Amino acid sequence: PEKTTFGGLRDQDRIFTNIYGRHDPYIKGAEARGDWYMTKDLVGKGRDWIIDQIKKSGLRGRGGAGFASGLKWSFMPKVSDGRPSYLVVNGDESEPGTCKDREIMRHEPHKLVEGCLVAGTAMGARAGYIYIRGEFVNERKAVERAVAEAYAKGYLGKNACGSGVDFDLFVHYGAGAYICGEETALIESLEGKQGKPRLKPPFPAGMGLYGCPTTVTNVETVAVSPTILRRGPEWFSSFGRKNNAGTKLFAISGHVNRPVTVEEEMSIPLRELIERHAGGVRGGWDNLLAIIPGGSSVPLLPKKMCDDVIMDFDALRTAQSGLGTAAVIVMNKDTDVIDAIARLSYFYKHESCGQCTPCREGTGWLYDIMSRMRKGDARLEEIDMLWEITKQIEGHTICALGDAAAWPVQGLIRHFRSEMEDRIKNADQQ
Amino acid sequence: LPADKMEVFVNGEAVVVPKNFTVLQACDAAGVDVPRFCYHQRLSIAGNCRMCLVEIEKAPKPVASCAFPAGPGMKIKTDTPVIKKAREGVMEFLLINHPLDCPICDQGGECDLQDQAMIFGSDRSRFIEYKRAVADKNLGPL
Amino acid sequence: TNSTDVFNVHHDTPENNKDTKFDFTEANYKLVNKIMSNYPSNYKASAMIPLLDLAQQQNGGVVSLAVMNRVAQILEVPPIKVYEVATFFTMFNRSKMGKYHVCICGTTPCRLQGAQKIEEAITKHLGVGIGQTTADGTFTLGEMECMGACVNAPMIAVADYRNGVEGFSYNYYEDLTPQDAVNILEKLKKGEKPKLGSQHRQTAEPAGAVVGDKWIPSSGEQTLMGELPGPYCRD
Amino acid sequence: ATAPQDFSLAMKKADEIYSGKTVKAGDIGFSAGVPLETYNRKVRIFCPAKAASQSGLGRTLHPSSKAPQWKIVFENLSKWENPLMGWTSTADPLENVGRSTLLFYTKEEAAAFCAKHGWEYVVDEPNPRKHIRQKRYLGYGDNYSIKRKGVPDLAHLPSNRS
Amino acid sequence: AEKNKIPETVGGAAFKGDLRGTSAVGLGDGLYSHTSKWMQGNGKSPMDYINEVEPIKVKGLVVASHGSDDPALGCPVEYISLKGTSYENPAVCKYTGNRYYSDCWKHG
Amino acid sequence: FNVPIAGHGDCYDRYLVRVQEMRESLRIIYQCLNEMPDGLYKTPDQKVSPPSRGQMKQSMESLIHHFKLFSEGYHVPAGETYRAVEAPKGEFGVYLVSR
Amino acid sequence: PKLVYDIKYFARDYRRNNSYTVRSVDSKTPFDYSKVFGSAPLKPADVKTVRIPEVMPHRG
Amino acid sequence: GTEKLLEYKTYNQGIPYFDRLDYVSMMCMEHSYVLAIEQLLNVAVPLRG
Amino acid sequence: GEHALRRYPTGEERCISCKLCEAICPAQAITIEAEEREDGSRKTTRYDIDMTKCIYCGFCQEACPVDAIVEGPNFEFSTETREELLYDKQKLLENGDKWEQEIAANLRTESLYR
Ligand SMILES: Cc1cc2nc3c(=O)[nH]c(=O)nc-3n(C[C@H](O)[C@H](O)[C@H](O)COP(=O)(O)O)c2cc1C
Ligand code: SF4
Ligand code: SF4
Ligand code: SF4
Ligand code: SF4
Ligand code: FES
Ligand code: FES
Ligand SMILES: [Zn+2]
Repeated sequence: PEKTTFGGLRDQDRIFTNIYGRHDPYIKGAEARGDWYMTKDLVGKGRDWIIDQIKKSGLRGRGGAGFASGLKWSFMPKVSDGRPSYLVVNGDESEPGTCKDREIMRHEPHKLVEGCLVAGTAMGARAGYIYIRGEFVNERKAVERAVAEAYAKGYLGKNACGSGVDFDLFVHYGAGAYICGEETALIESLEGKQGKPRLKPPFPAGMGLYGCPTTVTNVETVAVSPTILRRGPEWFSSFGRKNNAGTKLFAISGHVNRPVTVEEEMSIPLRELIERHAGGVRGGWDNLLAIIPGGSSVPLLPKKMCDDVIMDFDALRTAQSGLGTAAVIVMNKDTDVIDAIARLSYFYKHESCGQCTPCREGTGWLYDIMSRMRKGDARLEEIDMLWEITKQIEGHTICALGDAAAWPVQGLIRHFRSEMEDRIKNADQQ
Repeated sequence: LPADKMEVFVNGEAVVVPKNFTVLQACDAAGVDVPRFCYHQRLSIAGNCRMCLVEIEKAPKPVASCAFPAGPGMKIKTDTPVIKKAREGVMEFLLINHPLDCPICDQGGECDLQDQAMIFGSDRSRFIEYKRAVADKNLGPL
Repeated sequence: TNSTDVFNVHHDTPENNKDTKFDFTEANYKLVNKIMSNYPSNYKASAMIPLLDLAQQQNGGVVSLAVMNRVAQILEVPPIKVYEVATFFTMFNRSKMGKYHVCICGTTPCRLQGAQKIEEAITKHLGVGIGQTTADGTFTLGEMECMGACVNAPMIAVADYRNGVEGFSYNYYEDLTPQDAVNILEKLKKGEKPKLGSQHRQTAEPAGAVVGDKWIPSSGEQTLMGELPGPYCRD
Repeated sequence: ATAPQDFSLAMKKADEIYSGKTVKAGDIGFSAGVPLETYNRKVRIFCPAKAASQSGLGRTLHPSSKAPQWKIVFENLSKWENPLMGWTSTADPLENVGRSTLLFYTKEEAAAFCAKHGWEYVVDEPNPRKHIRQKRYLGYGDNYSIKRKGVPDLAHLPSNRS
Repeated sequence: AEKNKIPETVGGAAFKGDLRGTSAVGLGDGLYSHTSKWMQGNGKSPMDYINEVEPIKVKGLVVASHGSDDPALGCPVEYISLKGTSYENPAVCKYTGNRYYSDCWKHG
Repeated sequence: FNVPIAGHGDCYDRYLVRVQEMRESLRIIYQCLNEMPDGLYKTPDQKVSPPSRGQMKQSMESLIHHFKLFSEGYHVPAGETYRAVEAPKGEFGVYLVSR
Repeated sequence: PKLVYDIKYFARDYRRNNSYTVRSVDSKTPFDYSKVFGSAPLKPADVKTVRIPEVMPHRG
Repeated sequence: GTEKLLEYKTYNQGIPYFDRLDYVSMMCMEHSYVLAIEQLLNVAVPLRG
Repeated sequence: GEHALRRYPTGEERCISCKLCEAICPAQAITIEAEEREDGSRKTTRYDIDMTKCIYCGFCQEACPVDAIVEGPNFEFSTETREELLYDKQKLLENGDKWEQEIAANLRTESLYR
């Protein structure tokens, strides 16, 4: 937590404690680990107190947005106009580099349920829905068992936890779509239609599920909120830098000696994280072509930038990338960056719902151009054309999947244009 | 501005419109004609084609006129060069997968796509890849 | 290399056509009622996806035209809505499906750690290819995107469509080298149930990585070792 | 609606500076020198409605439109088929002149032209076009309103059920 | 018979039972066939020519059709869907009338 | 090239002028032949000039432009102009009015 | 040709980008004859000439 | 009636009128017409043309 | 020279009744009316050219997108009555058949330039 240096989080400061499933993930272990401790008091203190404590903690939103959780929760209506309020937890964790949410769902189900209770009381939501990926059948079974147990002991329902508050929780599951993770597209999917995002000028706080005020929040934010109210906002604020306070779950994947999911305070150096928790890059730090810091949506960073880069939101924004999800992917010198970015382009071409013209057409265009560049078929001007097309897509789409499709290609153009030019010229030469 | 009527600025000119209009409705009231493909007066608003994009000083990125509610004191720019570039890009995306069926199309002289390509589009293409192909199905005698 | 469904329109088949009759069994109908109870009565269409999943599990893994028409009738909606939702999502299979549906993730984090060689070994040993059912009908091969198992990158997912709703399981096999994949598929052919989750390690602990065809066991720094902190309250 | 700010500026300014001397109705028709039976033909002064195929508003009377849109048209006369080649034959001298060239900015301009030449005319006003959306789908937000099926009934909640 | 029959399409580039778009040419003379209206002889019609040509097998689910062999000396480039096509029911190029079919969709 | 000039104004003077104009035109042709550049012969803009045939047969935008230029034609902005050329018989000019 | 892969007509659109400004002229304000004849040559040496334009405008 | 016929044709449809105005010198006659249309259209001719 | 409608090497007429050649005709010498053929093709039931109204500009050959209409290399086509100078679809197709090889060679040469 020291302002000069950040890293080396201790076990006493870790929110997610059975993340590795060495203990019983169900209610007996949850109670023995400190779950559902004094939820009666925290809920009874009123929605306003919870909102102010979350605001003071500085908890920004996990899941990619980074928007302050307290302000988003405070956008919820205070008094009913005849429309109930709903809490939907976005447990859809589709992202090519992110695996972190699955461990929370399968090994800490009760922290998530208790957090849903706390947040629904903070926002005055009568009912709650936990959206889960359809592929996560076993994780859904774990969450459903947690919900049933909480209902059995009276933690949920009317007079939940003994306080004069009423909250009902349901578990809903999709059928597989990356787009269904977006806030409006998730609402459309849960209503029963195609998971196509809704234009934002109507906002979900104003009009959401069944036309009623709703808030969509990630499992990780919902899970961390109750312990934030228990441990204290100052404790949560201490770890990170200014405006970037909390600890976050880092999922290291790719060419590392040990791929691990770990919890660490934000503003750790990326080199320190990779070397301590991941065991170092396969073949040493010297053997780095590039690292994708925040899952596939954000632009990649070359080794040189990865040397001094710090694992934070605003700093990665300064480094022309972003910490969407703490899903860091490491590539060796052996790796072909072109093929991986082409696979990401195919991913986005496959995951576009097709609603708006720019995404529906430009993502397939991007995939085709990247496929030709993967073999060297293209010309040297094709790179400039590719940059122009990425600029055409960005900002002109309904949701951010167009931006998430454009960004990796832009990062490839920006940092590894030399390798693309080499591949294009050599194929013509040979 | 009697009661329900508000004031909006379109290209620096004052237009008095009811509060319930959108940006596209006010632009029509101002005499400006916005390119549209999916918007229809008597149908539900969709917002998918993204050809109506205009500029609002408050908003960072271009918004769809058909589905954007107009606000008091809003300034609407339909001729900024960024809007022209966005129009050209949307037109390119519309035309990359369109079949080259103009001579055999019965919409040849009455096509919105051709007219807005001529007016709000570039004169040349950069697409060299395979276009999409669909198999037609019978919808009836008419 | 297209997947099971190549058509976004109804392809008439002797198995799948209008005359085919599908209805929920009484126990499955009770499950239908419990599924619907979660959503408001007036907004009943919210159950479309869970009902389609339940019908897929009952019908052996195929969402037929009769299945879609039955779901549309039960939800009191025009059938085109159910057609659209059954066509949009990936898990909904609208073509005949084998006993097992083996899916290999080909997204980037898996492709770095060797998803290509996993699929190549599986398609050699099985002998059919992606999107094609085995001649016996025991496995149908499919490629899907990231499955949420990126730390355990080389991975496959198998769905048990044999028993039905009572005996359907969607399991993940992780940290697998090609030989491990072949072993899992042979165990599945025998009917023996393999090791759930990753073969070499339990979950995403710091235990090692799959390099090439071998698992390199490296154990360095561990974090959650020791006594867990437990309950605490501010005073 | 603001201003064209082009050659049309000088066109309108030339219009407002100059004027025509008043003459009795029909006197100019004698000066024209055309057959006098031409003025026995009846005139319809109308503005074309929008084609249903296209959504452009240029042809309509809209503030966007800056071109003359009021036509003088004459009634349709006999047409037959050429016996040799099946071509459409006609004897009407005024078949296409009115549609092609007689364009006027305002209805009063066309009425003045007809009265000056002595043509009897009937003016047809276009059906008014008002760009007003219905209350059900007044805005994009109305698509996902509670109006679709009512406020969600909460009698399905486990607390209310139990 | 042809005087009271509904104009119909054989279905090579259309469907077996659809209406045929028809003008009123030849209606007075009593001609009701497309070729009869413009050809008065008893020779072989161009439709007879195009039917005689046989469908061509291609690989893939889409074929590029330029009409002629040289792209700039024929019809505009066209991309035809090969899905749901067989020898008996081939896909057709609208400009040229050439017929195509593929077995790739059947995983072959 | 040099202007041919005579002073009397009679028929003979104009005949001599016309012969010398033929010689000057030959000189101009020789200069054109030697300095003939390489490149485009028509304007690159395809909203006023037809696209080439291979280009229309390969590009959608070029087919649209070809169709709208060979059916409707280009729209000329409102204005008036008088452009004159030194025709062999004198000064030939067109006064074009566009609405 | 740099227009093959770089398409932007609005930057290269000269047809629709012409406009007409407006001024008002009055007889009260005297004409500036200093402009007309102050720059006029008084001797053969001071004569300045305008050369014939060699080519008409082209985009290249 | 050449001048009135021009009014019923499009600009490209009216070029042969100028060729036929003077059968001795065709090119010079059509040249003025194309120059006037180019001035109104603000079109720049390449050097080879 | 003399006009000629052309056929594909299979024997199918190249004309697709786009009607651009009739719209571009400065002299209004082309009258076209079409229909859907029984197979389903877009084909003309009438294509007649007035050769006493034609000015042989070649605009129709420029406007055709499929090279269906071409002005052939034949200038010996004088007639003794004006009725024989009103060509029709059958006559134009016969002229295309008669001069096919020469027209094809000329088009192959011309394709390089345009
Ligand atoms: C295409 C797309 C996919 C997304 N997928 C997810 C996802 O899988 N999980 C998630 O939490 N957010 C996802 N998001 C971000 C959503 O906006 C998310 O519901 C919201 O940011 C959650 O807010 P929070 O930060 O308070 O949790 C996605 C966004 C887009 C545009
Ligand atoms: S950007 Fe892509 S995913 Fe998002 S609404 Fe548009 S088409 Fe759908
Ligand atoms: S006429 Fe319009 S719809 Fe038809 S092919 Fe051409 S651009 Fe497409
Ligand atoms: S050559 Fe010219 S005048 Fe003759 S038919 Fe063709 S377009 Fe018409
Ligand atoms: S000859 Fe050519 S331009 Fe004329 S209708 Fe036939 S295809 Fe169209
Ligand atoms: S008209 Fe299509 S987005 Fe508005
Ligand atoms: S990339 Fe395969 S499970 Fe994440
Ligand atoms: Zn073809």
